[PDB]
Amino acid sequence: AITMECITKKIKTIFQNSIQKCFPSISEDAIVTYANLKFGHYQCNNAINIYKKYGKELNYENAQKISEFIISNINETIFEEIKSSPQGFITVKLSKDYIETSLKKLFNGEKIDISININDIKESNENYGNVLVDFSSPNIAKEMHVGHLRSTIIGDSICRVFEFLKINTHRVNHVGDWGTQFGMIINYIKTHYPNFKEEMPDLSNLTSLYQESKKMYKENAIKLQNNDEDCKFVWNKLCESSKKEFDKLYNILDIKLEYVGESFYVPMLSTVLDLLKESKLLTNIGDAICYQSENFKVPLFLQKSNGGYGYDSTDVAALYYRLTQLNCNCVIYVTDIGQLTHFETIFDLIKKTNWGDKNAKLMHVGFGFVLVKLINLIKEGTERAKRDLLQRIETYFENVDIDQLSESLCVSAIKYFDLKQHRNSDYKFSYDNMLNVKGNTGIYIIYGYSRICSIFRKSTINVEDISKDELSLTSIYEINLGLHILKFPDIFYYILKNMLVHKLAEYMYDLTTTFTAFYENCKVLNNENEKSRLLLCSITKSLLKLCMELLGMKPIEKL
Repeated sequence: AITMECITKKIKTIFQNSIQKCFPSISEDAIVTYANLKFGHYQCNNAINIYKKYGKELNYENAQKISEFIISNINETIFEEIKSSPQGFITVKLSKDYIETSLKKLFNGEKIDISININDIKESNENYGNVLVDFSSPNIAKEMHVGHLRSTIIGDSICRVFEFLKINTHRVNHVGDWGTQFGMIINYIKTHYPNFKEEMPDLSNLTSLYQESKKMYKENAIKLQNNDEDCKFVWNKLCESSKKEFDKLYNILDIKLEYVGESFYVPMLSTVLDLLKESKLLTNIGDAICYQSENFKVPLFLQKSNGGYGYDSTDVAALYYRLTQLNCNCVIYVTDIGQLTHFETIFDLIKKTNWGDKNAKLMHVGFGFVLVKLINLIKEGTERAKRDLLQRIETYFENVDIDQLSESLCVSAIKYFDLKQHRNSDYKFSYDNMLNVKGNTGIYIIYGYSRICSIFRKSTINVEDISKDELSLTSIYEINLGLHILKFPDIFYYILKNMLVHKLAEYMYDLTTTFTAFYENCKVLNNENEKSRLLLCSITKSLLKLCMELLGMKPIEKL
């Protein structure tokens, strides 16, 4: 129940206090990064900026002297080493004892419990009481595409991150269930199936009938907007069918989220517009009522020339709802990078209202293009993974469902290969690249995990007979593994700030290689520190499992 310290913030504070002591009347926020591992663990560069700003003034000959003054005002036993540099940055190494003691905190009684209090990775002014993540966003009667998939994967990872941090997290799918098409389609369904109400036609081929309707050809749309019994009946049937189709995909991915479509906001739109009209933030462009930001050229269109609802009214209403009715403290929109401006323009409007928490953190999480049915794409992947797997086995598994295992491997692989990319970057969808057991792949990560479990299956010692105090980091590799493990909170600290989850994938990858370096170099020692090594293996396993799960992967123990 004792939670990991955030080391970057700890060290940042130590340097901040030394800087303040050195230069009492200075405004200089300490910044802490990682050092080159060959030379240190962490690093602070503020002496360089202090020298550039005030250097000639305070009669210092160079930046290094400033860094030496800063060092002279630091007194910490947790630093094994602290050193300046000719450029003037400062590097530190954590002591063996700090790392060992910190690692020993990871044991709740006798089992490993990795936990992180969000209070320790944020500023105390920052509130994460209620977080909402808006992601996936398919459209009824349209095929889900690879962009939807990416949004689904990213969004689910972010949610899992907040759920790990024990945050009240709203998983919200803003489905397009109130669009243009519903007229056309609804026409066809009764221009071709009169007995619609008593017996509905086949909805198994909705995406086809969709164009069909587009080809053949509007009273039905306005009649739907006026809550006619039959049109609503048909609409509801369409939405239900498409949602079943979407749900097959979602639970193949093991991702749950709540349908809250455009339709959901329709009965409050006039209220929202009324509010905006009373706020006097809107203007007239043509016969339309819009919001013109000072900071963005393209206005939000909120009311049309007809008097009908503008195509930007739904997004504004949804944020109104999330802020005032769900009391959201953070709202995250996971979408194509090209919608960025749009959402920034929305945030700019919402910040000018009195709606909900004025300090609400509004975030756009953009993603690039991936360069056709999702479920068959994944089943193709499954076939490939199974092929590679059986081919590997060729050189007990008769008691394993190879199909489920293959699908798990594929799904995990897809998720990792996507999340390891910078979200804002485009990338090449390739089964060859993503299923390569040798590459930087989800498959690789998985086999690393199963190897680490294999160690515990094959050892003659019960890991649960070992007390935490066996732990002794005697090699540079055990030190390095310990360090990397204790860096885990830094990942969350930065994710909360920029939502770049590839940093987590990276972290995870590094965990595996660091671990490997441990193994390869300690595998030839005698039994004297064996128990401590096993303990390190146990912690590493726990952490790898957790990392995998946070990214939506499923650890497999035996392979």
